[PDB]
Amino acid sequence: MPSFDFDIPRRSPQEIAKGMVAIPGGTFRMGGEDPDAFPEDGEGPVRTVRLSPFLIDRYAVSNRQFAAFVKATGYVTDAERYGWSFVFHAHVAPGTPVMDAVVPEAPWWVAVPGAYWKAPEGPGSSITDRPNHPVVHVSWNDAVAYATWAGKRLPTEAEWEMAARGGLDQARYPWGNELTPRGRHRCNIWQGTFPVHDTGEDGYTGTAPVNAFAPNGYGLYNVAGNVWEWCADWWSADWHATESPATRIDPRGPETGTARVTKGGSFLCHESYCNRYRVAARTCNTPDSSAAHTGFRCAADP
Amino acid sequence: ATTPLCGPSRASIL
Ligand SMILES: *[C@@H](O)c1ccccc1N
Ligand SMILES: [Ca+2]
Ligand SMILES: [Ca+2]
Ligand SMILES: [Cl-]
Ligand SMILES: [Cl-]
Ligand SMILES: [Cu+]
Ligand SMILES: [Mg+2]
Ligand SMILES: [Mg+2]
Ligand SMILES: [Mg+2]
Ligand SMILES: [Mg+2]
Repeated sequence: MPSFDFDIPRRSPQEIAKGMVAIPGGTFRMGGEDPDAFPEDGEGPVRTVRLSPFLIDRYAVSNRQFAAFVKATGYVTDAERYGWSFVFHAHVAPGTPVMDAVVPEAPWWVAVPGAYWKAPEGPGSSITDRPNHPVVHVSWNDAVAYATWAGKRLPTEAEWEMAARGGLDQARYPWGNELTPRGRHRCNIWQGTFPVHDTGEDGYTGTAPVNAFAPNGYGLYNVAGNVWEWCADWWSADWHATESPATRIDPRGPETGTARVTKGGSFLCHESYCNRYRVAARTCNTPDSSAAHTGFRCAADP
Repeated sequence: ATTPLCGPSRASIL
């Protein structure tokens, strides 16, 4: 937890819980066993995990909500402090300069000076037509800052995954095992040929409003696709392979690490590249980093 | 060829 220069407004439990669903205490099977999963992701093993009851946001935190936080606190995000953030190449306007540097493994990501949550494609862009889209260009530090100010916290990975699974046992996606059941789109991911052309068959070639598509069985929206969502846990591909109370009862993840867990996949994910919009999928990013496809939702103790 | 990258980090560019 970093240092914060704001204070926390007094709020009633009903105000905090608005927009949240109450997940009952219980067990669930976390993890996955897809043979094509990338070993370095540590999706396995599948294990029974017991969680205490918690609340979780039905929606990722929106631009309008993050703007309220910034209005109240003057909070300055990491992307503003560093002066740049990651934007998908095809979304940068031609007259907007970018840094000449490349992400070796993912050259479709460009570092854009001046890209941040209120200007998500760089200077000249805005969020005036996206108030109910998930806030992006928020680092893990920014996410924990908002959640703290909001009277909440980030979910653990296990809380995130229990809620995202929506009461189904070991299904592939939040809603079941078929990606487009009866040909209906259920999430905002990539269609077409990644990274060359997104056909937008699901309606969106960038972020969608936080209430797009149907909820899962617990009432959560866009747990799969739309934006990656920061979780509290440090990233490890093996800590959770241990079988102990620490890893199976309200697991908090490893005590140390270098990157924090992100869940759920994004509008950029595709079967032919990452296949990371399955509910067991997982990756990470370093806590000071920010990108146009990464946001968060909050959780809270009851 | 290597594990796909979905989360671009500042370190990838530094
Ligand atoms: C390399 O191994 C690679 C490259 C692109 C997509 C998937 C994989 N596994
Ligand atoms: Ca899409
Ligand atoms: Ca998501
Ligand atoms: Cl909107
Ligand atoms: Cl799976
Ligand atoms: Cu992905
Ligand atoms: Mg103070
Ligand atoms: Mg609220
Ligand atoms: Mg806290
Ligand atoms: Mg595959």
